[PDB]
Amino acid sequence: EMVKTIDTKTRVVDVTNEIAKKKYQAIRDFLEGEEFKEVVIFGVYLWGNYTAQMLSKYADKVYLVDIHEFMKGFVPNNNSIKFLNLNEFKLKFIRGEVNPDLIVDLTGLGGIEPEFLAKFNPKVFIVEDPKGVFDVDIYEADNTYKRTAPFIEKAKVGVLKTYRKARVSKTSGTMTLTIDTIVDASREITSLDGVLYAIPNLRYYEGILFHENDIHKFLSEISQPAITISTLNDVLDEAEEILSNNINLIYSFVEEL
Amino acid sequence: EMVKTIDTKTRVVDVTNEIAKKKYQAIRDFLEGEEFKEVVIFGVYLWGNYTAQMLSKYADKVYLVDIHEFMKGFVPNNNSIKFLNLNEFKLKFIRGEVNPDLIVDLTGLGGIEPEFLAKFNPKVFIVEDPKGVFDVDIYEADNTYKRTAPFIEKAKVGVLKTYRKARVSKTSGTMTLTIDTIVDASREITSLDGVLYAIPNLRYYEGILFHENDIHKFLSEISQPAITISTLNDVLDEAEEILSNNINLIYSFVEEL
Ligand SMILES: C[S@@+](CC[C@H](N)C(=O)[O-])C[C@H]1O[C@@H](n2cnc3c(N)ncnc32)[C@H](O)[C@@H]1O
Ligand SMILES: C[S@@+](CC[C@H](N)C(=O)[O-])C[C@H]1O[C@@H](n2cnc3c(N)ncnc32)[C@H](O)[C@@H]1O
Repeated sequence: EMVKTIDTKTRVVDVTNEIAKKKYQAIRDFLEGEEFKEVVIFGVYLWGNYTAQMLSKYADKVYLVDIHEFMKGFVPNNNSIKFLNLNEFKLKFIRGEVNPDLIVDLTGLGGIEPEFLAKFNPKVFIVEDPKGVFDVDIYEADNTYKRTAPFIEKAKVGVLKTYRKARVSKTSGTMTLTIDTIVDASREITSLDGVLYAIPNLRYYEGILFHENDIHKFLSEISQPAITISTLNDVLDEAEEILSNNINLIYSFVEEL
Repeated sequence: EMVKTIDTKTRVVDVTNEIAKKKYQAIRDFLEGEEFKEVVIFGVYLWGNYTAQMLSKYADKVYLVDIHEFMKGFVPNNNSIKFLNLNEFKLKFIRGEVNPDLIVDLTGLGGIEPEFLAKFNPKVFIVEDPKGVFDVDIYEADNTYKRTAPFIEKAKVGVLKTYRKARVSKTSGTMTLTIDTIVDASREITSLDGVLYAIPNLRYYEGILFHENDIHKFLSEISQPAITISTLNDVLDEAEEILSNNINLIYSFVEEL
């Protein structure tokens, strides 16, 4: 065998997990261990469940809310965490059964409405900025700072921003950042001695999830090795190093307003 | 909704076809319309069949030879081309039933042996140089000019070289160039206004072929749209233009020895 085949040990989901950890780490630095009575998180995809699981140790009650009911499949069936679809959450709110002191909005572009958010009175409000590199259309579609507006000078307000250092990503979306990370890594790996080519093992996940509601297929596909390499040399370690370096190019922080 | 999903009309196979056409055009310019009694082409993947069908108009007999029998699946039922595995071809040689005046070697790295080639006496010999940008391991593994050595100054000898302008590719392989073209295109498409991300729809085709022998799955996978785009705006025309521009970076020519 002169030509070999090497799959990275790092999977697509490992990349998404690492990015999710950086994002929550930014939140943890922002909150500084403050405890809450009731947390509401909007948006399960893609790192809403992780956020809920982590904040649950600092909160008596945690609600994870999504406009799509099928997203419940991503929420395991026991913990301080309660999943609700948006309509269920609105109903309980009207009944005065929820009154969160921490609200986290992860819905991004075309997500939750400022009008709805304005009905609440949290101690702390965090919204994830979906924007990435400068882009006229994306900037126009974004209304992040209209979501923060009702809480300014009334609550502790933070805007979560995630970017790639000296690299281009169009959004701060976990999967988008994952895609760009893996694609970039495949290009750098290609340059390694003896490598013939490197394939980024990505699929169109939002068609699978939001148009077929097939979570298990989604989970199966992201469990694939991030990159498959055709090479004359064992470059596995070097490939893992490139993936790790690209992951660490990702920088997440919370801007306080 | 706000976010759209757009597939390119160009499929993966369309890219490979374009590259195959550029490669053959270089061969056709080299051959200058010379006609032959018997053509032997080594290596069907990925553009051996196309070469065979085109040369069939200029030859009384065309043999397409591969070390792998399952490669026969790439040779359609509606042509004059004759497939032989290497052992069958060798057997015909021993019986004195083959004596090609044109030999085309497309096997690339670790391919056909110079010793075996030296057994023949063609009028014209063409070898595809598998190399791309300089790579110490690939350069060492290549023995293109030891394959030409027995035919120098006795026959018309050409070395087919295929490269990417202002880009790095490690080999001249049709699929390799296809992979690099589509990945590069997806990155450039990503930069367009309103585009959120772009996925290159590539698979690990050599696992499907050499280790599942599933040509139908391969053909099915390459018939997929080259790139899937998540975007706020309809950028289909611009995406096809970018894909076309990247394809046109590929340049093929035959160096006469
Ligand atoms: C586009 S994803 C955002 C991804 C996330 N910001 C990240 O970086 O990984 C939006 C998620 O929030 C949910 N969502 C969208 N609109 C919502 C709304 N109005 N209220 C609650 N959830 C919503 C969607 O179902 C989807 O799961
Ligand atoms: C790596 S591919 C070459 C791809 C081609 N040069 C291109 O650019 O598309 C090699 C092909 O030649 C065949 N092959 C490899 N060794 C061979 C040999 N010794 N004799 C005949 N065919 C061979 C393989 O089955 C495979 O189909």
